[PDB]
Amino acid sequence: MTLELQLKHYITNLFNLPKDEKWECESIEEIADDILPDQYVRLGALSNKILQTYTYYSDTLHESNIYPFILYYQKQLIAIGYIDENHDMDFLYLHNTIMPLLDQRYLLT
Amino acid sequence: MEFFGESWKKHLSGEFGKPYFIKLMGFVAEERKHYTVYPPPHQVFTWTQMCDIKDVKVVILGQDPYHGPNQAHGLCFSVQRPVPPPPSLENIYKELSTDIEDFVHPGHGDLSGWAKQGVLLLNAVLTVRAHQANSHKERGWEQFTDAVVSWLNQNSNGLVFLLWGSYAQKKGSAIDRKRHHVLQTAHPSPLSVYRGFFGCRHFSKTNELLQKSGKKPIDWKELL
Ligand SMILES: [Mg+2]
Ligand SMILES: [Mg+2]
Repeated sequence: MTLELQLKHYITNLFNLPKDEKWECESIEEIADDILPDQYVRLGALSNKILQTYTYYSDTLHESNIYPFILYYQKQLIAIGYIDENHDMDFLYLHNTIMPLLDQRYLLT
Repeated sequence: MEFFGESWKKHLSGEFGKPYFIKLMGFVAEERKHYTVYPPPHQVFTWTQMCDIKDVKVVILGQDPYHGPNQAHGLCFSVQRPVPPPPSLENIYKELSTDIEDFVHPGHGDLSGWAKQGVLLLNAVLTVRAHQANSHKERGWEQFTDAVVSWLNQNSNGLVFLLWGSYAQKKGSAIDRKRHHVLQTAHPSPLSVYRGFFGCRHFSKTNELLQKSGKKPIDWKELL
């Protein structure tokens, strides 16, 4: 079962969404500085690195203002998380290109 | 070049014969044997068909096309109905509805009505494998759309370029700011939108700069 699909399952549980609603993806390159909380972006680490970003959406995600995302550096997994109604990023995973800083991937089962 | 507007064909056909372009084409042709590729062939160049190359007044540089079924159709930030607008486009609609009097969310994400008016919606990469974001990155499209940007830089005056995100910003970092308007801010993606995009007022600024430049403004509402 793909990561994508596990994050969907967790998000549909956490937020009471439709289990089978089709999710789409938006994929955007951006420097990490423009994308990650201050405390996670540091020189020699993420700062000034281009990330590949995936942001998931559907009708009910739109309606709830929930935007799950997965972040990559090259092909290295950098983050799994969601943005919420208030625009707080919440993370189930975050890795700074050196080591994990946050690991709660176990919630994805 | 099939499905490629003739007014554009006229001025850009110098590329079709360069080795990178011939390779690019062969790549995408091979790709279409093994994979569904978006946009389907007739829509790879929708941006050359919605308006004449001389009617172009506003340029918005995008990245790659949306990579699911019935999404991309040849215009950056645009999806075909009934597919929901992407989160970037939802934020563009938000800024609009504060920026532009009586702008209503049009309930869809087809930006064809902007295109027809001479808003050029130009992705940097013009194809993608279905379900694989970035899969046609760095195979020639970037040079092709760089050329489109250069042709525009050199063959027009007073365009308004909207550069959202550092990527589009590097792509536009050679536009002559003496002859062209360049407005820059964060990418409207939910991930970066609060770093400049909300409150950029680019749609009204463009309209003021177009009016100022002796040209007719964009009807941003001519979606609905
Ligand atoms: Mg948080
Ligand atoms: Mg891309």
